[PDB]
Amino acid sequence: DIVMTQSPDSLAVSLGERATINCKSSQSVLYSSNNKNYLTWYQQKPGQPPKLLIYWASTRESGVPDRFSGSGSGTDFTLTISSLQAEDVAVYYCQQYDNYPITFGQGTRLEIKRTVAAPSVFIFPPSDEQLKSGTASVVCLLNNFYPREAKVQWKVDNALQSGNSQESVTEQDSKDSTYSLSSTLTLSKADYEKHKVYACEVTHQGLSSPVTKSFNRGEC
Amino acid sequence: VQLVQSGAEVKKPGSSVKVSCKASGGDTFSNYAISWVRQAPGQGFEWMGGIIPIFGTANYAQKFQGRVTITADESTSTAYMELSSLRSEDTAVYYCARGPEYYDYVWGSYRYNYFDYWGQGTLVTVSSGSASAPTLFPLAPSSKSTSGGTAALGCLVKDYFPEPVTVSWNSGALTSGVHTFPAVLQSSGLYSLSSVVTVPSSSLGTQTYICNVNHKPSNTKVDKKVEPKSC
Repeated sequence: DIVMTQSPDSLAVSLGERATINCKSSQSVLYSSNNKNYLTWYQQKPGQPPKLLIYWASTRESGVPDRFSGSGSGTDFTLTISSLQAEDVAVYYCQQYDNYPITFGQGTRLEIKRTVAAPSVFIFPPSDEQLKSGTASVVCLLNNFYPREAKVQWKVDNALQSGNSQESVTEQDSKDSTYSLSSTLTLSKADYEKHKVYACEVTHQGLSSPVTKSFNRGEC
Repeated sequence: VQLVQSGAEVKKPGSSVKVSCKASGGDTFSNYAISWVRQAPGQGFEWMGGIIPIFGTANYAQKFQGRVTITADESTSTAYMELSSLRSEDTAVYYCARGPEYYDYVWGSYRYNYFDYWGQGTLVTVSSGSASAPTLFPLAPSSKSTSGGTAALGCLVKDYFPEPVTVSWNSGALTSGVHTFPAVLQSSGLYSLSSVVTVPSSSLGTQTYICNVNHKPSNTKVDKKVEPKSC
């Protein structure tokens, strides 16, 4: 079977600049009968199915912007996106259909660069409904920041927490090229009610010093 | 051209699943091929097979041959992929995809090529765990979630199994500023995620905000109102 290998696995490119993704096949995917490379490119956004961009290595599908171009022959192929736009954030895949089984490359994620954006930081105490059930989830939201690196630390009565929080980050947003992050601290009801001050401390390139959001259990 | 698949399911190891894909505007069932491709969570793609509906002939990847059947019903423009003796490793989003055919002058046959339309996908989870509905808890807007003229509020979507959930706000009327985070599988064997939205803080006393969650694997839908904190 033909192994499809993409390079790089991820890249970050500035808007209006060129993005180049490579795909190499373990053997030739040139079909002699019509002298076409049976090589296709797809774009996939999160939660969405793949969308066809290019087939026969270099023919654009109708509706696809002309900033997308494919080139290569035989075993070495390239997808070039010129004048990159925000809506081009996605994972790109190559696929061959010369040989059965049809096979795909492993994807290349494309992200975009932008200026630093500090997070807006928000905190949510657990609901009384959840506490009644025996557990407290405390949520610290870091909204719309860039770059993706951030430090997030929980303090409970000023004690740094370890091993009891969970961080989830969104994929980069097309509308403003930012990320958002949720940090959820999980405590039993009994531990939640032993302490009063709940704080999440966020450090980020866009913050001139770390930001703390906190609340006092029980207070307005 | 539209390809609509059946919903997400949990299946026990050793069982079989049948996924459907209905095409609507047929040109598709008369002149095209329909393939099935799967994508394990967090990974790439594996072709399982395809069929050319007007001929009834179907090819399959070696690794599925014997265990997979692809059929197509021209009177309902619906194609199906049945996969049997399910194993953990069969957990994936299964896609149907349409594409044109070319003729191979050496084989003397029509063959599959590129896919031009994909369906939305069907997440099939193979697990001995039972499905479980989510519980929705509010992330109430308050002084600690407001800045300038903006407030954040949200929905904690807790303790469900397996993936996926769909989360909407106000029956899909509210889409701007929404972030639904990727679920994390908890030590308990259950998933949780939050969904949040930023809105004008001036709206909080007058606009209702409801979190709508659909969990197809447990056949549950939940709606929860999220109201501002009141002291």
